[PDB]
Amino acid sequence: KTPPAAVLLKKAAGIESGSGEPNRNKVATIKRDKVREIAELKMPDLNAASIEAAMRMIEGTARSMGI
RNA sequence: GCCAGGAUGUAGGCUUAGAAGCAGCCAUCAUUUAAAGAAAGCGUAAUAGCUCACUGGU
Ligand SMILES: [Mg+2]
Ligand SMILES: [Mg+2]
Ligand SMILES: [Os+3]
Ligand SMILES: [Os+3]
Repeated sequence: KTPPAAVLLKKAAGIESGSGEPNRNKVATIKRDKVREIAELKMPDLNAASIEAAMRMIEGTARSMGI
């Protein structure tokens, strides 16, 4: 595996922790720039077809932690 | 009924000595799918294992 979506997103987002997500979003960050990048690096471990799918998943982990 | 799948990010986040689907608090997305819950029970110290939901076959 490579750094989990969580840590990748943490380091990306620029934080050391997650949240209570729906309520207190922990930070914002640029998708088409950043979420895509992570989607790229995480690809060897993603069962995704297109990068666009690879993304949907990453963005999906960002929600669970609120970003 | 019986046979076989029940999966990937991922041990979701947080918290917690541990907290991994299954103490508790937030959520509960998305992927690849014929289908397959951020899991409905049992199980574990935590893991693992087992079932269940859904799908195929007969
Ligand atoms: Mg299981
Ligand atoms: Mg899963
Ligand atoms: Os089995
Ligand atoms: Os689905």
